[PDB]
Amino acid sequence: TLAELLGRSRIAQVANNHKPLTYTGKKFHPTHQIIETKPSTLYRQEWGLKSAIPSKIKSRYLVYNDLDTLERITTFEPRGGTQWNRLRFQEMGVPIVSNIGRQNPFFKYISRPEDESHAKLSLFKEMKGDTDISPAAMKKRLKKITALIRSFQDEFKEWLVENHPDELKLNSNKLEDYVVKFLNKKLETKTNKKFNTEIIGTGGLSYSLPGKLKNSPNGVIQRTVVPGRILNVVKENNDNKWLAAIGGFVADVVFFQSPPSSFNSMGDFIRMKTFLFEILEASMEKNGSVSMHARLLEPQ
Amino acid sequence: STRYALEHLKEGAPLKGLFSIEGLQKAWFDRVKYLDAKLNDCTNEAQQKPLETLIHENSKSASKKHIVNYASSLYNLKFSMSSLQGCIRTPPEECPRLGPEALLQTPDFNRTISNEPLTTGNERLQAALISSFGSLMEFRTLLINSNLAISGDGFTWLVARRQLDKRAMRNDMPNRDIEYDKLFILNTYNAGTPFNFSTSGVMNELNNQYTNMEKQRAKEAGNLEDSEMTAKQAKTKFIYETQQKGFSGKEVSYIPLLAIDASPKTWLTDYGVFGKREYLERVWDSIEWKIVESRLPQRTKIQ
Amino acid sequence: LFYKQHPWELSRPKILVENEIGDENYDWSHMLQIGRPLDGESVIQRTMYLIKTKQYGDMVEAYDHARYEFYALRMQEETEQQVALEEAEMFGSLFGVSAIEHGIQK
Amino acid sequence: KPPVYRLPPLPRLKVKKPIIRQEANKCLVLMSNLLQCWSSYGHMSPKCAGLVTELKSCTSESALGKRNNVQKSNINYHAARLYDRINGKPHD
Amino acid sequence: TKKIDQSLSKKLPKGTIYDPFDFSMGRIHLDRKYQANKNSNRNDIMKSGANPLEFYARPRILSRYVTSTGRIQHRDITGLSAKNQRRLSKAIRRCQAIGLM
Amino acid sequence: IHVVPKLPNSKALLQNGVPNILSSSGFKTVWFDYQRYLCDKLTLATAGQSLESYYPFHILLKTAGNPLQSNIFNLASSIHNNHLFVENILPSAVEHGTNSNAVVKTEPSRLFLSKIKDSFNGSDWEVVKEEMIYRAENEVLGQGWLFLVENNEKKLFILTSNNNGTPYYFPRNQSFDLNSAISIDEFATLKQMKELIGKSTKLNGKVQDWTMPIICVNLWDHAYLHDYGVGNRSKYVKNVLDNLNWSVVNNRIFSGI
Repeated sequence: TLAELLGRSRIAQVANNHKPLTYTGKKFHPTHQIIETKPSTLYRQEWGLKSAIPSKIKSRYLVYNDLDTLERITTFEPRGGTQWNRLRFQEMGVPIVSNIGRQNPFFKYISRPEDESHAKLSLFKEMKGDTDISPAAMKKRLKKITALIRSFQDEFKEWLVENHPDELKLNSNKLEDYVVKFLNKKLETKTNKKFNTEIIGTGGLSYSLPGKLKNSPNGVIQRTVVPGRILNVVKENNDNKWLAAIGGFVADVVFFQSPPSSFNSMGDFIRMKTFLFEILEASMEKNGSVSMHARLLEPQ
Repeated sequence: STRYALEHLKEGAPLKGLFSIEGLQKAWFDRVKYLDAKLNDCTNEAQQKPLETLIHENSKSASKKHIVNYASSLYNLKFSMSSLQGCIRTPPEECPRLGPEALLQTPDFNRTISNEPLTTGNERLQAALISSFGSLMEFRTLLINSNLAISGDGFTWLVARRQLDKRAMRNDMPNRDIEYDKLFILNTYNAGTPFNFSTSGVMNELNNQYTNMEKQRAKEAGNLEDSEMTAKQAKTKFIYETQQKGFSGKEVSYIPLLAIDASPKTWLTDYGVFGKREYLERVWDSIEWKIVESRLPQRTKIQ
Repeated sequence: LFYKQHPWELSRPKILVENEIGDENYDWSHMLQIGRPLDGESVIQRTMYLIKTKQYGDMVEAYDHARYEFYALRMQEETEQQVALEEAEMFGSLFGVSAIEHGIQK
Repeated sequence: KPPVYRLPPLPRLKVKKPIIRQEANKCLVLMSNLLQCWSSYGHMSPKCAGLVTELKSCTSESALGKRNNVQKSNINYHAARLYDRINGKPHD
Repeated sequence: TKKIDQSLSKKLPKGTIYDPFDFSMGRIHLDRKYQANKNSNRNDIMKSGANPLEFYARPRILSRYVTSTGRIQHRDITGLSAKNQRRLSKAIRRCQAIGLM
Repeated sequence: IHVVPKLPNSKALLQNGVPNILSSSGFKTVWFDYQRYLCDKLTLATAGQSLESYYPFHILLKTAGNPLQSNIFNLASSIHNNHLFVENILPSAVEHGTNSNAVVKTEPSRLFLSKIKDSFNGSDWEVVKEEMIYRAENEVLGQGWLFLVENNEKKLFILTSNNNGTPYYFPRNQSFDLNSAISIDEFATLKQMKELIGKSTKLNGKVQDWTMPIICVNLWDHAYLHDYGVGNRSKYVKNVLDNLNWSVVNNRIFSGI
């Protein structure tokens, strides 16, 4: 049918997005899907959207929100520059590593309940992970849940007197433990936030596995040298490290011992010059940012 | 040439599960005969010195390259077949040949594992692999994918960086000098060697000859240097050096532990044009981890 | 969900211009298909095939199964490109401007 | 939530007095600095030598220097061209 | 001179991605134009769901919605809903009558 | 989708291979299997991108200057090179399937033999063939390609590539193997090439090269192993150069009419 075809169409494949096309806050990862048109289609203003893109647009990449609007225009920005940030990261050949030594999210590992010993930490995270929830929809998590949990009273009024009667007659320190486990055991079958929207690992920035060496005609590369730019002429206030702009990413640069004298000389125009850096490590934070650490390699 | 013979490779017998009889002939016997002849037709010391000696003696010289190309091709090929024992998988000559559909199959190297080192007693090798690669599924994926990527001739090596970048009294204590900091995977192409101590700096050395020769011809012409040839050559030299330095010093060597051959000569006869990944899967299930654990140096516990 | 979990997949350019919807002969028993790129849509269609064939019951389980197949294919491509560049430089390939250099000039 | 205010149908969309930016003359600012330099270090002081040299070059041919002394706004041309398309008026 | 006004230079945060356009003056001007107090909601008690009339005895919180002379700010400035603006103004007027604000 | 081109007289090729060079099994490996392998990989690499609508020759030129598209470049170069090799070694370019023609006597043209003498200091075609066989054995340790190319100066010269090296674009000829040792003369050639690529003003850092191939010989294991075996690649190159289709090779030399 036409409905089945539409669901699989290339326009349907792009997930709905109404995020501001002009965002002036902190950008940590791509927010809009880049759309690309071939040169032949660009010559005919064809982008696979509802309407022809204005001929003024010479780029072959754009990002859009709405196919059409009440203003009879498409809401789009003729830019595709997050792809070059990803490709420049690939050229630096620095694998993303976990600073906490967690399991690789891209491998199906056999995990155990080692961290499941915090059942009361996360079972209540469902009601306590409400940092940005409505004052009454969050309050609907109190009566709606109370009835659901209160429907298991008979089950827990028999299991507890049949599996741990001593605790019911001695102390509740262990009873509370049996309660946290009971709900989770009766909730694993349930589907509360069965889909987790948190970023998985690198988020797609890099699928490179650590360990491989870079062979070169001049031997194996031991230190990665990448051109960059120093943004500030004074270390980040309250931090012992300056900031550099390397390959579309802002990194924290650690200097060997001293800061080169071009800093004082250049001053606030230090960003006008290019220095050579060494990328020590690259980490991923939960906000979806990349924590790139560099080192200002100076001619010596 | 018994000097290039292995006890598990017998003419007329197939390495069960990886090579057939016709595939082991072409892959190893018919191939060592050619390489040996070429090495005996370039240097008269072939039957006198060890292969690894020729590789590290006639290196960095453009006039002896053919002695080192054939010498290092026969070394890599022996080091590759040495760690292979076979598998219980159906013989390659009795299985149907993979066709174009193979290119569309999803590799399952991130969900399952098989023939792990620890399962055979090599517990020190499994711990090292987990420490350097994170896990044995990551290592297997990074090892099979790196070889599959190689288009033509080459080898995927499991190496161990030597923590003796001091260069003082180097190669004088077969234990104090045999210490490995971390394990790595390295790809070599055609007749490239996995050591890196006998071939590093080569381009930097040749680059400095070229600049000096050009600088001396400029002096004959009578020129006032240049605005950015002294700043460009300097940068090219400063990068060439900073990219070959070690943690402490600039003597970074590697100890071969394993080697998988990527050359089509090895796998084209038995597995066909579409069966390189099938070959690499059966190679992983045919590695005797005892031989690899044996080659493993002792950990450098400076920590 | 997929693009919320993998924000950088958005940075991979997508072509919305169709070729011929009627020619698509896809067997979603496998993720790779001749004629279309490997992308988020490959995962979604694989998930639907799993739930349609009843191999998995919960959509989440089918989705996770498809995601891992996607990671494996993405890792094999990241290595084929890195190795291809390395192998070419080792045989004397020369390149004018790298991506990092292009950004510096701009 | 930010309140959108929608206009009624209008006979025109026009800015009465479009704001055009007018860049400053480089000779006038050069003169303004030299005059200040003389106010601190003194008139003819050797510290203002460069200012004097620059001012002379700026004003050598034209006292206000050669400048792109023209700039007009096009907002009213575009506003009148696009108003019917973007006003969101219902169909006839 | 080795110094530039802060209004003429953009400081790129750490961990963020950037484009070449982020070093231009257009970025500076664009950031000024689209500079709104959107982070107030997370720091705005009255935009959280609390009833502003419960703060009639807490002049410190109420003093965040009046000018230097005590004039209640228009809803255009506070950004509150009609109900919260209505309740907040009542709280302030009651606070003034009690002798606290 | 990139599909394997149909070859003239394909039924004969699938039964009796290429007479005097490859057998039926040998030709199935080099073309019917390897060309399918390359095209499928190219389709997977380029599907969904702008490169999907371009022929392999244009893809390699478009991607020749992009370091991270080398994988696509390699596939496009191999696909173009393989059909250049299979085309000049083919019994007949015209489809005599219904004409059952068994008399195809093609010989070097006068323009080809005139440019050979001019460019090789009077050497004959037979001597040049010996130089080509020698160059392949000493310059291509592993996989690669042997080309007889013509440059902008009307001079025919011999170019060898390692793995998938294009003859059209000198920065990607891959004629020097840097895994082994290089002489100061080879480093000078590489250094001079790097300087030429740096003189270009284009933001894509691309240069102009008008070299064009005339003869192509596949030196990959997919073409000779099954029929000749390890070490007998010089016997394979000799047979290829002796049984070339000169109706195709002559047409590749620009005449100007």
